Amino acid sequence: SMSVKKPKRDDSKDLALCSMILTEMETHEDAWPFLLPVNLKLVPGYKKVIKKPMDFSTIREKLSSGQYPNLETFALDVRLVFDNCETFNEDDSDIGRAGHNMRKYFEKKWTDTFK
Ligand SMILES: CC(=O)N1CCN(c2ccc(O)cc2)CC1
Repeated sequence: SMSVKKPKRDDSKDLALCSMILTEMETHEDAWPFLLPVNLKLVPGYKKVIKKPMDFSTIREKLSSGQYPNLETFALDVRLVFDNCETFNEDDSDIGRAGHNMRKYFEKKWTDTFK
């Protein structure tokens, strides 16, 4: 509260560390469904069903231009990629399995880097 500060966690390297994690996810062999925005004109259902599309290239642009206020907003967008993937794809499909694999991959890098 006013004039009562909790001790300050060091956040000076967050930007660099999120960029590294993003690079590792970009180069994972199962990243291909998530590298670019889904083509809303060519994929039936997607525009109407998925209220907030997100993909790795859009995350990269936002990180490179100061559009994440902090750590957690970056993590919310990464998770959104995988939450959208589960909404639109069967668990037993290549894309569905790619999604589950990439989420598991991210969450371990996230824990090891920050927790
Ligand atoms: C990431 C994701 O959920 N998808 C769903 C469907 N997909 C697709 C693309 C082209 C096409 O002709 C038919 C399906 C794009 C990726």
